Amino acid sequence: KGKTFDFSDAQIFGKFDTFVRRLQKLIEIFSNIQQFNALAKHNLEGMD
Amino acid sequence: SPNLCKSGPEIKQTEDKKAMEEFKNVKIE
Repeated sequence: KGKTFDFSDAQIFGKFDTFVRRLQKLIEIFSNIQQFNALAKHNLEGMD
Repeated sequence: SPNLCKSGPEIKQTEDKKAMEEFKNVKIE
């Protein structure tokens, strides 16, 4: 707004995007692991 | 007579079984 003379285009293609996707994978993997633990404890009388 | 008793799990594991039924309630939830 005060420096419209020059711009630096969005260079958002860094390692942080890939590894934040990695962390999303970890989040979903482990949350579904969580829910499946209890659900398997509900499903099959053979818990072990 | 073959279905008389199992003699190991019924006797002292029965309180544990009632606790397990309460666990099945926590499971229902």
